[PDB]
Amino acid sequence: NELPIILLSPLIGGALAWLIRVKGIREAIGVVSSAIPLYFLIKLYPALEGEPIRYSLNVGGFELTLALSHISWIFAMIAAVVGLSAVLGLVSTAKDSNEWLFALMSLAGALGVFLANDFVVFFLSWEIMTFASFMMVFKYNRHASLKYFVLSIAGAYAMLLAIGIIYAKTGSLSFPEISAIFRQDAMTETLLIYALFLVAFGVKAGMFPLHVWAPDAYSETNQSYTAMFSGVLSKTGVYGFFLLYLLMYGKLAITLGNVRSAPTFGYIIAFLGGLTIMVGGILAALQEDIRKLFAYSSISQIGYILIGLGIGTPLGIAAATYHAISHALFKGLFFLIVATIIYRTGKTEFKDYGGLAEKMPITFAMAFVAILSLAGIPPMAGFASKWLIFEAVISRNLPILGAMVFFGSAIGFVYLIRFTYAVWFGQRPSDLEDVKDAPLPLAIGMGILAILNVIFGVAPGLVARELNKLFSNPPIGGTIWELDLGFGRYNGLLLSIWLVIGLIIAAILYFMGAGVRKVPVTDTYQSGNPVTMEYNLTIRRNFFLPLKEAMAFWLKMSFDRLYHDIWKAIEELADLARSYVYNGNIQAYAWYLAIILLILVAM
Amino acid sequence: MLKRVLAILTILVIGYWLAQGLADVPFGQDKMVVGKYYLEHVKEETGAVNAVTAVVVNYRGLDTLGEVTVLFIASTGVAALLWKKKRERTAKTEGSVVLTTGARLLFPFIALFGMYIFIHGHLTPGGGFPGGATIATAFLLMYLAFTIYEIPHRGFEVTEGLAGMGYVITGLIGLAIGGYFLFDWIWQTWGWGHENIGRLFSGGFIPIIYTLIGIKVGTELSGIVDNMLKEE
Amino acid sequence: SQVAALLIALPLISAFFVPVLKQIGKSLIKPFLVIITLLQTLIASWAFVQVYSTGKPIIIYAGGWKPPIGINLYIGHFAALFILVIAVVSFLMALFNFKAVTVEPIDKYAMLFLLLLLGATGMIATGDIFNLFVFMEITAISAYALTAYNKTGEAAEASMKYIVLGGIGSSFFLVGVALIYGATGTLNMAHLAMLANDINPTVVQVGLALIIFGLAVEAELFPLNAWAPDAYQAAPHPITVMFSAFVVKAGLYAMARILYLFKDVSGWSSLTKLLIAMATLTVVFAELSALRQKNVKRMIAYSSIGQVGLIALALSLGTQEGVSAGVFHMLNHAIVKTMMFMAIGYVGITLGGTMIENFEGLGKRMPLTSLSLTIGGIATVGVPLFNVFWSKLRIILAAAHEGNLWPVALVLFASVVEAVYYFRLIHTMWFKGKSGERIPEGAIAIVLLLLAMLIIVIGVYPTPFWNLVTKAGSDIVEVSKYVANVL
Repeated sequence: NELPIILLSPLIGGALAWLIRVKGIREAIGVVSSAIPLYFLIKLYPALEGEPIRYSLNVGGFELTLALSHISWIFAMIAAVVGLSAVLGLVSTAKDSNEWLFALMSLAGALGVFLANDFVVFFLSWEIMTFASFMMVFKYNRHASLKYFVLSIAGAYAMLLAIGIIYAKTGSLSFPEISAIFRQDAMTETLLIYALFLVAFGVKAGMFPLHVWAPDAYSETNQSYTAMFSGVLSKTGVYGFFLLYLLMYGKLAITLGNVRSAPTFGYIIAFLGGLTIMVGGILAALQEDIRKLFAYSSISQIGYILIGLGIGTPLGIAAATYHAISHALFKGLFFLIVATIIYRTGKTEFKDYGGLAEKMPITFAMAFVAILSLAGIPPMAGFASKWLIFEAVISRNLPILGAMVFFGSAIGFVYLIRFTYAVWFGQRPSDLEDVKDAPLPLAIGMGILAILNVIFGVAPGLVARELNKLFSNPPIGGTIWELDLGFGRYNGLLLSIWLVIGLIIAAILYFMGAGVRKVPVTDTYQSGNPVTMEYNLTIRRNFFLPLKEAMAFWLKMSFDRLYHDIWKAIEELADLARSYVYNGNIQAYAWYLAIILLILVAM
Repeated sequence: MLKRVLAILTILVIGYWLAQGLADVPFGQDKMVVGKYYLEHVKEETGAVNAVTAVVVNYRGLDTLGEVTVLFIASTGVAALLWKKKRERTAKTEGSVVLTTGARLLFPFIALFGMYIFIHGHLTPGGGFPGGATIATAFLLMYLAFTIYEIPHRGFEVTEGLAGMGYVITGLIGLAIGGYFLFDWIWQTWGWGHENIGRLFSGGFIPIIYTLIGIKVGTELSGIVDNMLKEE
Repeated sequence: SQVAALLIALPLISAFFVPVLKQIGKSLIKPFLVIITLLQTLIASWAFVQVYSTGKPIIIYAGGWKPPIGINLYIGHFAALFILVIAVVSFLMALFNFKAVTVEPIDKYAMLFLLLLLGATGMIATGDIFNLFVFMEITAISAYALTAYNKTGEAAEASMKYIVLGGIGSSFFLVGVALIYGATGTLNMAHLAMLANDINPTVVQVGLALIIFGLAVEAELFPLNAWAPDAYQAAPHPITVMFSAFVVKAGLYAMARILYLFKDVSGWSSLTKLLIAMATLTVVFAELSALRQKNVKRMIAYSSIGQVGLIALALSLGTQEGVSAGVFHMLNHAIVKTMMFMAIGYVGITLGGTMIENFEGLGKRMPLTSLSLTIGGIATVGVPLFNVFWSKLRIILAAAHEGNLWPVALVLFASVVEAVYYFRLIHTMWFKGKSGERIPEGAIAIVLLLLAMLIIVIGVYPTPFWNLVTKAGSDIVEVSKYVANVL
């Protein structure tokens, strides 16, 4: 009826934008093919309070019970808006017609995992999503692409192994009733299920054992595509771990005794998440590239969600989903703004551009919202999200884990200062005089994500009251403006207006005239000396050499080296089994036949 | 010494496994659970008092058909594996003259006798295949005692396919009623049928199918040795 | 009705009429093959719509002798489907080989091809264990003669190891037939399965083990396979399809037929626990020996063995939820491996050879034939909403209730490795080209692509085709409704 149309609509949008390459209409009717799921989700938003919406479509003999819960709609709503804000910025920066076939197939994977209430719709949509993202990044630098594909197929297919075991041991396949039978045995084969499920969703997260696809797949690609590659294609790991909590929480806590007030499987996933925020922030520093810096950013904020959705059965999910919405909502804007600055200008490396914030002030202001949306700024959603994650830590006391996530907020602050310095301030080189402003279709996505950010940050609020009620009976007594925690408040009305009053009183002490004469940049301090235009005065080379030389022992042990070692070992074993078993010796195959006949003797 | 002795060990355990697996019966009587029906209903259901010629062409009727399929595929396989458009003999190195004249006069003595084998699958054992193979032997005697003896190929494999067609046209005109139904002794289709039951009026349907299959397998191996005795 | 018994007789009469017209000229030799396999699709479609009309198979009799004393062709719900798909694949081969194999004496190649089609409709219609052996030897000597038909040294030896291995396997198979007959005394599988529960527990074990053994050698699992990624590498390009599409499926079905004909005896459980292990040992070795592979025909030859090994994985595990889904792989992998050896064949006949150095650069140089190899290589790992994705999901879910998590983590390991050697191939043909030579090839630009649109429709609509294999699993799942639909 009204539910399956939104799952075929980005698939049909990927389908339709392959034949229609006759005119300039592959942009227009192609982008509104992915713009109807917002109109269909908000049309079915008031029917969530009514008894739930489902559908079966028995296809392939399976069940495929799609159903939309109170929180799966929330992830699907950010799926629609982030997948929109990239795709109307994707009407440029394509230079081909073979883009819309996969970037719209990925959004139908994204709406599929979120609207997955069975499993045979879950793994199908997950595999479609993995393929579409791979084939998007499968245009250049094959070695970067195939590494992501092998890892994410290993995650998808280890999930197929785990679903094989949980379909064997129970007998039934249906995902709504399989939580009931885990309640039935809630009162030695299940420590494998959790660990294999964690590896199955450590491939689409920033988990420190397995995150090596991130500095390559979030690296070189269509950059306007990438706003959904972190904004919805990394939320699928978050929704995977949350679906694991919807499957069992108590059955995994009895077989695994708690190390502290936090459960030990939640402690393990949150400890790997805290290591993730550490390594993601630290590797975001010494990463001279415009997108390889942002790969570590995108997996830095995943560990926040996997710390909040680790420890704590009340308010832990209720704070981690909040940061999930917040982080994906602004990181869509960050990848949009980095796609704009990589399209309007030329090359990629930091030693190409600097001081490019006056030729495009729409870009500068829109990502000044996003700079405020990161690392904690009280009018914006960044501070609300980080504060909720820090609120979930102190309840069910954890001192060792609170340090690394707080260090993660510091190192989240640090790299953004590294980004906005040698890309946006300083002098400009003399090859950026041939540049223009931001185009309109990326700017609509920038404005959409900015107004959604400012209604997200100054008042949580609407989404907090949405995820509070009808799901895990209220931990927070929130209202339209305050948040009303059990022991904190976090107002948003009388925290932003004291900023804008404090900025007025700060402007009173500045806006006083008395000569505000502008000066050029090429004439500057330089220890009281003449400085010409051909002096590289803004620093653009690694920016963090004492930071690299402080932990010069910790960076000698990478994981990029180990996985290439283990794959080269498998690949040379592939050359080994080729020459051993498969000989030209006919009598070798006769001996193989005599050996297996001897096994048939042995019975 | 490692390979031979180790093979003797494994092949001794294979033979011991088969010999322990051969503990069914020490050559006893109790074997026919369906095989008694083949014997007690062979004198009145086909016509051939022979046991084996009625079971393999009438009862297991699609098994001499797979057999001639296998022999024809051996002919066309060796002919496809050896094809040079020249096809000359080796050096021909004559050697004797009581051999050429020896296989000269002896060539119709086997040609008379090989036909006698496949026409008689009624009181004599065998069938079409020993007679066809010794017709090929007579072809080999004239082929290994002369300096050329190239039977003309254009006009040789025509009758081989014609004889295989003659088998299958008895299956296809046998499809005028039912699966096989013999077309020859149970209904007066082209001639009579079931005169007595001896070697008279040729029993039922089994002799003419053996003339045709014996003609097919007669030109079978002769073609194989023909295109394998051809150098550049 | 026995009017549909022309699945064997019509290829037979046409293969005995083609050396009759080989001296009548040169023109109507190769066009004699296309009209007959079109008639083969017609006589297959008759049986296909007659089998799925009712719930009863056609007990094609071997004359006026009711089974078990005669031969019965139990053309079940399985058999009409597979005779149909081999008819349509052979008709796709006959309209391919008309202008792609004329280098060598096609004067006698047509009868060799059509006798392989005879062994096809004989092997997946057989009721007698004798007829099972005889039709398998027809297919075997067909393959002996036709993988050797290039005469180039490397292709001459490519048959040799197969002829000596298929000779030793057919030898062992006749010993196993002699032992099963040695206990029972009967041959027809209708009268065999009702009898083989208390014949002898120590005689049926060696006979069944050697029958499964000798029927496995002509097919492929682990020991008796390495002739096959020597046969696909060195053969005429159309028969590489008809071997990789068909001959693996008949062997794997007739192995999994007769294995589910004795599902009551002791020692059978260890036999299927061996067959699981050897099938898992062949999804790993075959689909990992293609990783450092240079010749691209070999790079697909190893892939076709690894797809049939996971067919063996679910064809002998349990009884259901995967045998009826194991057939869902056999009627599906034949189509996608028809696509593979079309594109490799068209490259090897247009450019020349199958080395990567003369395979590199087909994005702009070749037309959408390269897109057919693309959309085929996508569908072996089964990534999008495609058909091998549906089927491999059905097989991995089949390995749950019995033989779990070790015979999963090797077949499902291989699809991680098979993910590597396809996108090391699709990358070096689409995004490495640097060569704009147009080289028009619009004779298969539609026909392979209508085949390529046949895997896009089953990819979105499996439930019009998955309902077939539910009623087509009923020939292998059980014995009682099989036997009672014979006697």
